[PDB]
Amino acid sequence: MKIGSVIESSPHSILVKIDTLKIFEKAKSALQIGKYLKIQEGNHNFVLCVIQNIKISTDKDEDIFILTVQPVGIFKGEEFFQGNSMLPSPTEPVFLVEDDILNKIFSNEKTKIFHLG
Amino acid sequence: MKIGSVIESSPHSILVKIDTLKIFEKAKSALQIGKYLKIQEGNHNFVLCVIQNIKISTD
Amino acid sequence: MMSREADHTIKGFLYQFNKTLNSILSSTDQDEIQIEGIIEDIDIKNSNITNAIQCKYHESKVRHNLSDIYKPILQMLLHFLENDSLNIKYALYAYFPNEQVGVKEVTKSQIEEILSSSNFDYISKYISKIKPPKEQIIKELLGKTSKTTEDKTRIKKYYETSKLETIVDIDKFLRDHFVFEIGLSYEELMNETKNLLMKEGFSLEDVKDLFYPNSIQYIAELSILPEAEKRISSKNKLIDYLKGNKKTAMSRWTSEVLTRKQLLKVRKNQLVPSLNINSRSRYFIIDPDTIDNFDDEFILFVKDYLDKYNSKIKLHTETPCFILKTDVNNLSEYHKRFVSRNIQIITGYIGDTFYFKEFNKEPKRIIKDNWVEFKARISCNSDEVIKCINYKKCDDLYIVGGVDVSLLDTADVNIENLEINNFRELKYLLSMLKEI
Amino acid sequence: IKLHTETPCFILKTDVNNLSEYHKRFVSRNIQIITGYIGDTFYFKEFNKEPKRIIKDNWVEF
Repeated sequence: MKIGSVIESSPHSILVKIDTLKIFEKAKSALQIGKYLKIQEGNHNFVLCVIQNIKISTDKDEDIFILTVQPVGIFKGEEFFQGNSMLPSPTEPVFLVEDDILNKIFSNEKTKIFHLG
Repeated sequence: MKIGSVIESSPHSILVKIDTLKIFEKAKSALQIGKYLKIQEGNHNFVLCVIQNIKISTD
Repeated sequence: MMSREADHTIKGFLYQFNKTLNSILSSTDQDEIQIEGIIEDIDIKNSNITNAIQCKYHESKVRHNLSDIYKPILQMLLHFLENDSLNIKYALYAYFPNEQVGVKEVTKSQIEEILSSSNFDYISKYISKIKPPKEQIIKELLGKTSKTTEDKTRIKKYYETSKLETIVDIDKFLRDHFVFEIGLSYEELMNETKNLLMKEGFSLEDVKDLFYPNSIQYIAELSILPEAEKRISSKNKLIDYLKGNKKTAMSRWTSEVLTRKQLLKVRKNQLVPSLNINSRSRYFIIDPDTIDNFDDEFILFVKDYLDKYNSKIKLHTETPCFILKTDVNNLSEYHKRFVSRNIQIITGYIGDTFYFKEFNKEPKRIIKDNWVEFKARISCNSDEVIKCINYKKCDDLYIVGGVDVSLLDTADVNIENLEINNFRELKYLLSMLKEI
Repeated sequence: IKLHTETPCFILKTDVNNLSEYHKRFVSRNIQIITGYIGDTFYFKEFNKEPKRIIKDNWVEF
């Protein structure tokens, strides 16, 4: 679940760092380009992001595991609102994404649905 | 210093440093791209500026 | 079998609400109302009393069926038996789709034929007290804890046959201490109440959730003040605007279940904006014995508060503080119950001596680890701890139960009165519990 | 702070109340000590924890 913390935040990109080798190897499949992470913001809000870049480094004795993500919206309460104007503060955990949030994203109405995949 | 201080002024851009995490979190809604800011210029005058970039990191 | 006193209190509360809403509707200029005034308590020092009235009505009927207003009138007469000093202005309110609106023909005979009631419940409850029996056998039967069918039949026959008088001045009660007006049903008048309230700017749902309950409670609280001369009101439109400001000022203390589920709710969505900031100082003023099972659940509540609002090492830079209302002792047992659960707190007390410097210290933290010296401050309601609180003011102050907020400076402090019954309610109001 | 790394331990032939009085008196003089007693009950894990150090601020927990 918990994945890492944010290092650098900008309206264009957000940089997150992986805690340890163990955590990254446990959830390496979930950390690929195009998949989804959520970054907390405050105590109840979340900022969903999509991974753009991965860059893992062990030059000499320096373990670096940096992801570059891009916000796509904010999860206030139990509802989803699009936008990229929240900018989560540094040292803020990254929590992966559960199935409930993703299902709530693609909800819409109950009559105009169209299952495509 | 309600929000921050000026660290660099140039004819095209002015760089502003935020004081603390508490101030940024309190006024995070107002500090978005396109919003407006006041920079004191002397003792009576003010300079109205528009926010164009935000960069929040760890030193 | 629930006690009938609770049902009577519920009926009195319903009357208080409907009469308050009537006063609000009629609040145009110089009303000077005295809503309610009896809570079935001991002291009645200042009267400020309307009555303990009830509003009951069946589904639908042209006339008042039979034995309908017998319960309220019997209770009113029994209460009048111990009523004196200033006049108490009794009334009875009801709804009927097709009836005479106003005072009904109520002079003498109605009560004489109501007093001729022959119900076992009525006799056991109020008729016996109002009209004492003239037989020692009936007196003994009434006082028995258990009554049989034969005893009840003998009782009923005796009351129906024997003519029993009473010492209460009935005609005095009818001339002044009663009135019966057929009113309108305020369940269907909610829409009209909202429409009348929808005359200022306001909003659509703001009147429903924020303004109407606040007006109802503020008007209902006009008579609960100890001063009896505080009901002076004139130019009700001006006081309506003043209450308009007051509703935005307080924005809490809702009585009924309006828009609100479980036991308490709807105040949750108003606390969320403040409960979403990391670097905020939150002080809690809890009153134990107001919360059920406080001893066995305070520690778990503290743990669940700190694992949500004091988890981050760099963003959560403010230490919570829980000022309970107990003695200087009883803090050692809480400290022991926290140590056994691996939670670091500071009390500021070494035995019975308080230390100013030990309560105002900022916890030293190490960011490479996840270490903070202490995660909360828990002390009693003494004067020195209140002085410490005033020295280092908070951003939000939550009052749980009834605690004297005096001696606390409120320069830039948001007071948030939270009435609750258990810790599930408090968890749900602080957004650490999605459901009840 | 950087050289002296171990903490002394003074054990007295007294009662808990005198220990609390001595704790009061030490706290009055700004000396950080740990007794292992919360009221009357002793605690194993409190007594035998190593003090934390912040060499930059010249701080030792007790």
